[PDB]
Amino acid sequence: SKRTKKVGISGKYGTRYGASLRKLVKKQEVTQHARYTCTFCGKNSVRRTAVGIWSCKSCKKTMAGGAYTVSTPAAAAMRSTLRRLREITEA
Amino acid sequence: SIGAKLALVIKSGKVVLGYRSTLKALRSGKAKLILIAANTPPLRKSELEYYSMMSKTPVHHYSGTNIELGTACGKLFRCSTMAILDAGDSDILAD
Amino acid sequence: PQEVSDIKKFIEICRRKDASSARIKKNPKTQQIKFKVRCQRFLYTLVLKDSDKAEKLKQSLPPNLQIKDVPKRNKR
Amino acid sequence: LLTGRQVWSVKLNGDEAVNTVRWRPTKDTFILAAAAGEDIFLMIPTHPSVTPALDQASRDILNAGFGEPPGKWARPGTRLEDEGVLLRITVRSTIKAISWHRRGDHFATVSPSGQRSSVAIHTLSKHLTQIPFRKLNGLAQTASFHPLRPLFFVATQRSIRCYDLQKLELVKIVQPGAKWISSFDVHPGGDNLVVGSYDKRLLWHDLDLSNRPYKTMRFHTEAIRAVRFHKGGLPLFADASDDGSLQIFHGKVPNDQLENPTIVPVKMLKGHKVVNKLGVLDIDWHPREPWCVSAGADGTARLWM
Amino acid sequence: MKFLKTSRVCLVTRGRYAGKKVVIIQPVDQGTKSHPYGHALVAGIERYPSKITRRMSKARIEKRSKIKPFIKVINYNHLMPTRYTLELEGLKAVINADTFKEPSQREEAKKTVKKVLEDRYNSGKNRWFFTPLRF
Amino acid sequence: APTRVTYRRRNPYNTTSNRTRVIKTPGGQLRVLHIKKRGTAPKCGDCGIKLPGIPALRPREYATISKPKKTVQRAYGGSRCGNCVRDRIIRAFLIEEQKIVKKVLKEQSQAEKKASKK
RNA sequence: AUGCCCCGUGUGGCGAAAGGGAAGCCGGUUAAUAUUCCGGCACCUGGAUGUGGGUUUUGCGCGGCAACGCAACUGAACGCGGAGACGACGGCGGGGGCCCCGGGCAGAGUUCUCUUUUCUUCUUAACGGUCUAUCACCCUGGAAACAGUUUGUCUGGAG
Ligand SMILES: [Zn+2]
Ligand SMILES: [Zn+2]
Repeated sequence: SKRTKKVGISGKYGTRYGASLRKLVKKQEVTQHARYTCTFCGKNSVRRTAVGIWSCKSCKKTMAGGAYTVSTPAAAAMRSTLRRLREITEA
Repeated sequence: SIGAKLALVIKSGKVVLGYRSTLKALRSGKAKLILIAANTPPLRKSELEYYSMMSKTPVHHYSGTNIELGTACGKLFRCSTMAILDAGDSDILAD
Repeated sequence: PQEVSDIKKFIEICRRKDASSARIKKNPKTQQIKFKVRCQRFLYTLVLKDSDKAEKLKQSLPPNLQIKDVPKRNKR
Repeated sequence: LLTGRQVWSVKLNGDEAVNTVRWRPTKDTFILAAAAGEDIFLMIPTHPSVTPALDQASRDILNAGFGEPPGKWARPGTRLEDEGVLLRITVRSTIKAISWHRRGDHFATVSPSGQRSSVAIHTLSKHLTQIPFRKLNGLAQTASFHPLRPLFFVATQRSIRCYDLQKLELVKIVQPGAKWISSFDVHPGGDNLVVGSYDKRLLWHDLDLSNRPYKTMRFHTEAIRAVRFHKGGLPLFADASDDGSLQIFHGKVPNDQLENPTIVPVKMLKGHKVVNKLGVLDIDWHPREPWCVSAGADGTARLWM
Repeated sequence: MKFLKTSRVCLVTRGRYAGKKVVIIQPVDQGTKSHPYGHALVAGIERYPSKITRRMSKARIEKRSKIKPFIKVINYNHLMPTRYTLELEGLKAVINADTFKEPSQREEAKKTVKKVLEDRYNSGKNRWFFTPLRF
Repeated sequence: APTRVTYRRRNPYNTTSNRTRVIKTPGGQLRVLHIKKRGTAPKCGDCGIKLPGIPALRPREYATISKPKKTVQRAYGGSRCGNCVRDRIIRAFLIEEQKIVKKVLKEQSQAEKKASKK
């Protein structure tokens, strides 16, 4: 039973702040309130503690991540690039 | 290849899934192969490698996580490590 | 306040030099007798049923220690 | 007793050892209780004292109540029924101690490592086994009934807990100084205890006096295994240790029970052989005579007179 | 193969003797009615000998050389087996289940364990066994 | 009957040190009774779990009770829990064993290098 | 032990009768004070020094697989940790007190008529002993025909 056609989590803001700003805050709010799978224990229990901080309730590990997502695409691209320059430097 | 070997092992041979049953198999000495997932905690990984060195059983380091190891075993739950006690029709030991 | 369950330990408590006072309280509705001894730190209460043991304990107590019966009204 | 003739024998549970044997205190039954492993065997031995009337009375008292739960009362195997064993009671763990009530309607069993079910009370007429006290502080070693009042003593390694059975309550805690209480026995008057320990210390407790031992004594080099009072008016009690020797004690309790009891060592009984660091394991007294029978780790029982 | 055999050295990870080094006197893989799991009967060092120095006097040397032993029935799950092995001929069958039942027998066994371990230590082998684990 | 009560100390504010509970006296009156704060259990120094076996008291009340009431008979007892002590023991053993193995392999490589140089 | 050695971390004070904080309750008493006086019954902190216990003739206690238990349980420098010590809001559960209903004893009021009636007292402190109290943790065991389970969907081969 879908209760709102389009606003979703932004329905708490009512008719205020403008449609575009409610739609803009909706993306970050969904991705910051979602649960993630831990890369250390494999359970779906990683949630945000503060801005940039992501903690797992099962294995008690705390990670430094993005503001509203657990990881940033720029950081993932850096991880790949850093690996490739690591084999370039070592070899 | 390793996934097909595990599928044949589940179909024909005998396994135990999990850390405590794997430890009991290593203590009994009837373990033929020990599979350890990539994201297993390093302390548990070092302990299982030490146990396998004492019992002279081979260790395969599965590149996937515990979710992917459970999916490879055909289970709907996670599995960090497992012990194959009987190969059945598969050739997973001959490697 | 501490409870003593047994008459002999009550007797050496009364024999101790710390034993300041001693009194006998009779509860007829409950059919029991309490022997109380006040010492330096604690008041010790021994609860006995209606028997010859209470009256026999009364002479079995030390005679230097004053033993008093509790009246019906505690007057100030 | 006097001849040493073996008039009866039966192998109860095969490999399982028989930890405890106790006669029923009533003269009118001639019923023997034995503990082998986790099982209680109630039996009527084939003895010259047994008449057909006595055997019939014993049989109907044993099986009157016929006409996982704690305790499983059942008939034994056919060979055991032919030998004379008529009841088997199964409990959770291995039984070490049996105690009989003086009326003969109840017997208690102590089974260490039975956890909450360590001490069990069995009512023979009701065929009913119950656990009255679930949590006892520590691992239970021995149990006994008070000779004159509805009280129950449970000996743990450290303490002896005295319980009132009617209210099912804890009325007293007795504190011997022992690390490990080996055994204990209660005077027929009911106000005194002897506690023997693996710490080679024998302890006389006067229940009216204190929760700590009135007398502390050490007459053996090795650990004390059994202590036993004489029943029937003789002021004697015996102590059995792992050095293979008995110590006989004169212990007199005054009747006015406000004068302290008198304990004097009277005899050392020797000649029993020690094998594998174990000596005398159990001791019993004659009902009316100053005679004692001691059990042995060497495989012989000895009667001293 | 089986590594939890007699003379295998293990580390206790649970209980009062957690962190102590023990040697397996008897492995019971199938279990017992009292202990229905794979367990072992071990003898270990509760108090290790103190470190001694070339400058120490002889009397101080035997003073700081005593070993306090213990004997235990221990679950396999509470043991950490080691690649080390302790071949002692004086430790053969010094304990069993009846020994752990009988309190005089266990204190008699501890004297034998103390004497044999102190003799081996003074002989000078198995320094890993006679040193404590730092954790 | 009078069911309303007053404070018994001169602090009139509902602060965290002004906690009370209601009693009824043998004189039949309802009264307040000023109570202290609830003590809390000691926590493990590694995982932060509550340590079993130790009372939850205010900090100065631990000076009045005896030592076996404040400890567990184990290494790190009263500071670390059994699981954390077990992980400490296993990790210590495994890491020193791997140090021995790496030292042996380094000696083998050094011997091979010396043989190649000579 | 006519000197030598060790260590680094700095720098003192004031600043809250609502923050942090060692420990007291009941009854009575005055014209007027009372957790302060009286009576009874307790507690905390600091100090000195005995007795009884514990340990020890092989110096530094024993038990339980374990979680841990036991009246004690050698412990200097140097280190590690815990408590003090922590937001707001929402529903759920446990406890105390208050409110409510019934019976009984005693007393009071109503009573032309009715009303086995309406109302009042029926209480139990600090401090101790003992038995209990959700989470959490330990042992066995190995779960798909997935299960357990909350008002609220979390937990489980990392058991
Ligand atoms: Zn995680
Ligand atoms: Zn921890």
